Amino acid sequence: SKGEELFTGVVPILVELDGDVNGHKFSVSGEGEGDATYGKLTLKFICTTGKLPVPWPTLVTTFVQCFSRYPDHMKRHDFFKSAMPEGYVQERTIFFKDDGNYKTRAEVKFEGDTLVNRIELKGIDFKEDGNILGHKLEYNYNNVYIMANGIKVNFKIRHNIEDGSVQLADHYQQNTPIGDGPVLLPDNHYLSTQSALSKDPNEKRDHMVLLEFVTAAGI
Repeated sequence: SKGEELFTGVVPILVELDGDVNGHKFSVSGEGEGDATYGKLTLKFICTTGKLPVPWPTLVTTFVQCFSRYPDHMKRHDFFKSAMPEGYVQERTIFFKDDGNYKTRAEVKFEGDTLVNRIELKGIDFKEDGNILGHKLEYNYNNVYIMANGIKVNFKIRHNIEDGSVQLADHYQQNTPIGDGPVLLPDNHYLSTQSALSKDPNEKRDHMVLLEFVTAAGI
């Protein structure tokens, strides 16, 4: 694919999000780089408006699956890179069990040699004293199913609650190409991810450091 050659080396990434959750408005800027040869992402996000009004882990999936490692034998199934450089639209609803939902709209595309993820997030029906607005989620993280001029993606995330329980986040996702060029429509398969969240000990702003590795599988 067209797109694939754009990802054979290290690519700079920018993430810009504007959010409103139950009327709590916020913005986040992220920077880092991706190396799809290793399925590797390294990013730092900063809440530029002050304190983030939701837990950082709940925004990880919102904050560039074009950096997934597709094994050679699965190359023909990589939608994400095939849409580049003109990019794709990514929309989700994320349903937090017994709490509210996020709806997101994003565009991911190249701006010059940099891969950019621009997002608008809207959250409604959260509980004031629930796990999200009450900041009861641990600062940690624990398959992503893809089907077929775009893709549909579905998966569950389990966020750890500070009492030892879990807060389920059911994800429903759709992606479509922004340009006219042909894209690769995949056979059913999944992505296997692992994420690690940390803090920069010299950073005083509200922030998250994210290290992720993602590999496509299932074929």
